[PDB]
Amino acid sequence: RQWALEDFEIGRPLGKGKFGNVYLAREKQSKFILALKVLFKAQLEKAGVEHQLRREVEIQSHLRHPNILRLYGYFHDATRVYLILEYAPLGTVYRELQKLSKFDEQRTATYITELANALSYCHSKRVIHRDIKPENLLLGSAGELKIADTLSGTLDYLPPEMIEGRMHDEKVDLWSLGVLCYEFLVGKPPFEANTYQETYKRISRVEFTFPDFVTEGARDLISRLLKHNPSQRPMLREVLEHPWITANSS
Ligand SMILES: COCCOc1ccc(Nc2ncc(Cl)c(NC3CC3)n2)cc1
Repeated sequence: RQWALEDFEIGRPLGKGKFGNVYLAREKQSKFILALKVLFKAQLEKAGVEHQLRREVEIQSHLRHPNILRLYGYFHDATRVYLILEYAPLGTVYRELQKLSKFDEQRTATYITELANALSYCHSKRVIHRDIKPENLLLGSAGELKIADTLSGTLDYLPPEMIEGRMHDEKVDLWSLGVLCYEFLVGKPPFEANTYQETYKRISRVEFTFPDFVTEGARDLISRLLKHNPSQRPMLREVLEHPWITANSS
């Protein structure tokens, strides 16, 4: 079964995004509340992402999980493309991260625990994320996490394998998991530069430092999650189980 724009009431705008926007919405028959993404053809077919759209849509469509934002369906109108998403009633993780300095140890750890379950499961559907970052980590009405998937974007997030030219198997997500578990605890991603240029130089060689206020326990996890050669990085089992993790993961 498919859908149409008239089926929904286009309420208030949630985020003034990239390819268009995302709005609050409700299906009339069902009275079901959700988020709706209006993005134009004339937008994606004008950087080239025309195919790579309908691509990851289905990649997502068959997928279901509690720390993964569901897609409920999709469709197109006169001009544009529409994405019928889960609604995450507590906004972006970013929204929270800015409004606070950083996250307290307990909170960070639970956000990582959840991101494991969701990737550990996601690694068994033969799907990898590249750029999972907190512009798109959302919170459910119970306050817990929900992933919502030379010039490109900031790359504080992509591993050295994604920019040296090397191969990128399924242990990408461990890099990202470290980078984030850092950001959550420190305030900035650990490869912040004001030029793309150092950022590149600083990732390839793994160049970062920890403020005083970081437990040796965190530095321990982060350190062994941020390794140049993907080989030496743990399976996501070792992670969920890691000492510092399960000490304060609510
Ligand atoms: C003081 O600021 C008020 C907070 O405003 C909110 C913004 C966003 C949500 N949740 C939300 N749910 C689902 C999606 Cl798909 C989505 N998309 C995000 C925009 C990319 N955002 C809730 C509240």
